[PDB]
Amino acid sequence: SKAVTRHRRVMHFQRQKLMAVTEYIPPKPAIHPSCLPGLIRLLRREIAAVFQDNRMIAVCQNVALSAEDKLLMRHQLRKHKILMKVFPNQVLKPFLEDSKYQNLLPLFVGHNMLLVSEEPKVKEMVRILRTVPFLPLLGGCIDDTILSRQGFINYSK
Amino acid sequence: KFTRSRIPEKVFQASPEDHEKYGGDPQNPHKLHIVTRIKSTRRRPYWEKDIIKMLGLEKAHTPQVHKNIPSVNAKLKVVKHLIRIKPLKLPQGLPAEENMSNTCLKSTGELVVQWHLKPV
Amino acid sequence: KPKLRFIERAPLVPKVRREPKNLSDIRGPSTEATEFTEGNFAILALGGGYLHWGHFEMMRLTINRSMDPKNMFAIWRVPAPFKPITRKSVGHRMGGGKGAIDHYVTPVKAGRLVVEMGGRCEFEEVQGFLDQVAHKLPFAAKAVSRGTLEKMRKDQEERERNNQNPWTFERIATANMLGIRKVLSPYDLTHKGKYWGKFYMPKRV
RNA sequence: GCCUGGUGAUAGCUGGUUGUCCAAGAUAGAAUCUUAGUUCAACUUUAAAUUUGCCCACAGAACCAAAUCCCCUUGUAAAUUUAACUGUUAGUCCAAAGAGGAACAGCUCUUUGGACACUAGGAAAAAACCUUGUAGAGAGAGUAAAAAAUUUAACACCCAUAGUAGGCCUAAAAGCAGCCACCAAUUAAGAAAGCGUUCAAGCUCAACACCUCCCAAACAUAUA
RNA sequence: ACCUCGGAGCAGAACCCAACCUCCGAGCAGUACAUGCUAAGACUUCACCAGUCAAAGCGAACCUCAAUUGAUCCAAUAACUUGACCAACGGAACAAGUUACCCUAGGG
Ligand SMILES: [Mg+2]
Ligand SMILES: [Mg+2]
Ligand SMILES: [Mg+2]
Ligand SMILES: [Mg+2]
Ligand SMILES: [Mg+2]
Ligand SMILES: [Mg+2]
Ligand SMILES: [Mg+2]
Ligand SMILES: [Mg+2]
Ligand SMILES: [Mg+2]
Repeated sequence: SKAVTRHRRVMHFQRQKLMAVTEYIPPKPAIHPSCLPGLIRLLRREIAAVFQDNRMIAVCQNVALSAEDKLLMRHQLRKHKILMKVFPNQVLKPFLEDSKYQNLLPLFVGHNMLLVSEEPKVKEMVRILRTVPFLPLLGGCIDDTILSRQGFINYSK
Repeated sequence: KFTRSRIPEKVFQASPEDHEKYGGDPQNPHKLHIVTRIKSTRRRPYWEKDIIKMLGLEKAHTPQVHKNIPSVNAKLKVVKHLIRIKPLKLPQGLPAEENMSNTCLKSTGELVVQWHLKPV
Repeated sequence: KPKLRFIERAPLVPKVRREPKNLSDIRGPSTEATEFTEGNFAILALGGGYLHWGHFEMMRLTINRSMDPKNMFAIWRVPAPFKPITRKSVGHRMGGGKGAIDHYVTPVKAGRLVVEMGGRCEFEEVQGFLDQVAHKLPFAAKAVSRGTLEKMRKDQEERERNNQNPWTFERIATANMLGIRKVLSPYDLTHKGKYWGKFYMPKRV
């Protein structure tokens, strides 16, 4: 058999013993190492500007709609100067403690959309929400005073 | 082709790590080697068979004294895979004519010039 | 011309003198064309072998199929088939000279780059059809970037510096430690035990 | 034809060659009607005479790799010459460098080195691999080589409007028959990466909101 | 298809190294007529045979090429010399086809 073959040629036995003795040994540490120890500021400036803007705020669980249905809700609230805002609560949890909202820290989680306002059409917004047997009103906060949904009935009325 | 193998000189240059490992001093080195054949000349080329005959190592496991001079070291470099080399260390002096008969080369590598058979 | 040009079966000028199959044109690390030259991606050979014409058509055909010429260009690194491999007539008895020239071949050693790629393309784009191509080759090959090439060479340096094994093949072979050049090649003093025949051992330090 | 004689024809071919014990002893070749053989050489053997042999260090050996030659020291004990003759040669295998062949062959041909045609131990058995050589007796001891190790492939849950059925070509080909730009709206979904339709409409993806009959038996735990 | 001789690779660096291995060639021509005579020392195709180189000397002037070839005996010649594709090229002085009728001694 030639020195170059098509199959891996069988080594001489001392060749093979050399190859086994001179194998690579990796280092072993005494302790395993794994067992040892722009858009963000766009949201901060934008939503922080929305904090100082609104006198009244409300919020819902606006995930339970269709696209054209959210277009209808977008137009029926476009009829007012109220604004709706889908934004991550991931950044909104440091937003509240920045804006000194300690009663609003247990408010903003899961799917939610802001209803920031200065003029309450929120009674008529409830009039739009009464025809759909879901999507409840989550509590707001006008001028560092919290609004329960009962408070939305009282203030909205 | 299988040929006679030159070995480069960097192989025979000790490092201070090796002076920490074995018991050697680069200044004031040893005079005499003890060489022992520990491997067969069978299945070895004829030149290695010859060098084993020149150094006087035909019988295995029998120590032989040599000089630590570059000629003898050249022959030892040819058959360094068949032999074992240790420095002949001498705790007491080299033996005088009084102590010539009563010697014994111990296993350690030392050659004691008074070999009683009593315990210390 | 951002495509693979046609590689002919045999050059225009023939080679009238027959050649001995010096298979040491497959053995060992390649010297020619190991690094990139105005390329970004290649098909590195992890082993040696012979390229036929049919291999060259597998690469030209199955690369120029799936290739954006406005985004990607490509260069042959391995030349045209120039080594005349002979075959004797089928079922004829031995002796009577050396057989007539059958077909030409290129030798490719290990560490050779075969086909360079270039242009406005990421590596993950070009992994696919260069892995298909790299599997259709006769030898073990691999699609390699520039950063992946220097990555695995730095890995080989890490292996050569990290190992807690006092005995390497280089220290044993070159010193002739266990009388072991009786079993080794004279090439094993320069291959350093990473090449056996035409193969390549990447895992072996 | 057969018989007797020549005739113990001749046979480079086959077969066979009878006490004991010890010793030394194996692989270049050149010619040849030659390759089933001989002759010379090489190697081998005995006897004799003498003086170096072997290993080798610097220096040194050509232009168009491994090494070798040469070689004082040194380590050794052989070498050359003289006399006299026989015998042996298609060696085989392994490692290496190659050639022919299919980078087949227990295939063919060279080179270097081993081993075998010489012992014993190991590798299942075992010419050629590894360990090991010089011979006897021992119901002592220390060692050498020396026991195959492995077992694999889960994967992001969502979520999708609008300029628009992007222009041109195309019966229309709309992100998806092709060219080109590939901007833009909300907070954000590509003038589109895969199904899909003549074309559509419908489905996913990125991104948004939560994140002939198997073949030792066996055995994972006690300090090398 | 070949049989002798030489060059190159194989066979990289002293010498040597095969193949019905890879490629080139040779079987002469030309010039000179001291291409006279002698002679230390050497090389050598792995033997022998053949081959090569050569200082000094006497005598005179003032070979190129790689191979370029053939033993002994016998002939021819007064002598000096000359004599083979003896190419199967170490050459028998001169001898073809075939045998399922073959035969014998052996080998696979
Ligand atoms: Mg007879
Ligand atoms: Mg005969
Ligand atoms: Mg004997
Ligand atoms: Mg003849
Ligand atoms: Mg014969
Ligand atoms: Mg000398
Ligand atoms: Mg000679
Ligand atoms: Mg003849
Ligand atoms: Mg002849």
